[PDB]
Order: sequence, then C-alpha cells, then structure tokens
Amino acid sequence: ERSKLDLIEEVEPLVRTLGDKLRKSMGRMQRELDTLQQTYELNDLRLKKNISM
Amino acid sequence: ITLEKDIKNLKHDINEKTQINEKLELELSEANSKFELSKQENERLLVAQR
Amino acid sequence: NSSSGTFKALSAVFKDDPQIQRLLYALENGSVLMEEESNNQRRKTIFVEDFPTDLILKVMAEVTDLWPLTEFKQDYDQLYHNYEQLSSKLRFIKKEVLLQDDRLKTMSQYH
Amino acid sequence: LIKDCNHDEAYLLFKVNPEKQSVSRRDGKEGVFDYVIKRDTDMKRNRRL
Repeated sequence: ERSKLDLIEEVEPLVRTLGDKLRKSMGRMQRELDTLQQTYELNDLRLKKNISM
Repeated sequence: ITLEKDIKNLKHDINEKTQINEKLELELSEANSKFELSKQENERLLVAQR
Repeated sequence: NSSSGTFKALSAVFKDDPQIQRLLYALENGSVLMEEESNNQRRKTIFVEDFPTDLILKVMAEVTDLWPLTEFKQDYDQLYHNYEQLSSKLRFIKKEVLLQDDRLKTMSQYH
Repeated sequence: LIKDCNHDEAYLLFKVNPEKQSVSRRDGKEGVFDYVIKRDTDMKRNRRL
C-alpha cells in the first residue's frame, strides 16, 4: 500500500505534471513544425523562381 | 524567546520571498512561452506576407 | 535530502553526468540554478525546456522502466510514437531544410 | 492473515529474482523487506565473526 500511495500521490502528480509539460512541448514542436514548413515554402518558391529567371 | 521570534519572523520573510521567487519563476517560464508563441505567430504572419 | 524516493532512485541509477542530474533537479523544482561556465562565474536559472527533448524522453522512458504498469507503458508508447512521428518528421524536415537553405544560398550566389 | 496478490500488480510493483527467489521494489527503494533481510544477514555475518 505504501508503493501504491507513492504511485498515486508521488508518481501520479509527477506523471500528470510531466504530461502537461510534454503536451506543452508537443505544442512547441508542432509550432516549430509549421514554422519550418513555412520556411520550406519560402526556400522552395525562391529556388523555383530564381531558376525560372 | 526574542531570538526564536526573530527566527520565526525571518522564516515568514523567507516564505514570503520564496512565494515572490516562485511567482517570478512562473512569470519567467510564462515569458519564455509567450516569447516563443508570439515570435512564431509574428513569423507566421510575416512569412505569409513574404 | 528532501527529494522523494522517485527522483532519488532516478538520480542514483542515472550516471553522474551533470547534464542529466541538472535536468532531474530542474524537473524537481521547475528550473536548475546552474553555475555559469564563463569566467564571470555566477548562478543562473535554466528551464526544463532548455534541456534537449531527447534527454527528457530518456528520463521518462527510465521512469516507465522503473514503473512499467500498463497505463504508464501505454502512455510512454503513445508519447514515443508521437515523438518519432511528429518531432522526427520535423527532424528530417530540419536537416533537409538546412540542406535546402544551403541550396538557396548556393542559388543566391548563382543568381 | 494472508491475502493472495494480483500477479499483474505484484509483478509491476515488485522485481522478482528467481535465482535467489527474492522480492524487491522495482524503484529500488528500501522497505521493511530490505531492513529485515539486511538485519538478519548482518546478524549472521557478525556471528560468523
């Protein structure tokens, strides 16, 4: 029961806090993702245009 | 007894300044998150314009 | 000394690498008051997110190793799948976008 | 006096060593098990002295 109490009042709050932090980090990296995609579109258009003329 | 009262009052001051520091650290993490979100949003807008 | 047995066990089983230990300390109280490596030595706070995502993933993987219960194991499986899907897709995106921005630079020298 | 454990819960909570047939917490935290067994072994060794 002491191990269970660690799981639900020590490991459980730790894992919930890790869950919120990792979900905020997932949001962080999908914003890194779409900003890197937007730079991708920038370089792709710049390359295609400059090669075009 | 006076020194014990001083220790208690200074521990209360320690707790108050620790609450202030916790608020400051929460505001610093919030500032980091707000910087990231705001600069990426501005990057999105500016890149759409580009 | 006041840390719970969870972080104590995690630190003990982890190597004495300062990076991982400082990550654990920051996780225990939000941020790490690390000592500046510059000649102007001073204490500065560093957030958990400043640590690389891979180290945090390894920490939580170790946590699931020491607590392998089915809900935790499934949560780690889902989060690691999201890791290797989203962040790793972003990782090929990042490496190939450094390469393709180098292509842009070569183009800009070209025309 | 003696209740059988859920084998799933016991296995997840406890590392089992069949070579010595011992039981420990997976996190390695010392419980009454470690205290009792360590005390017994220390008495055995002090007797060996």
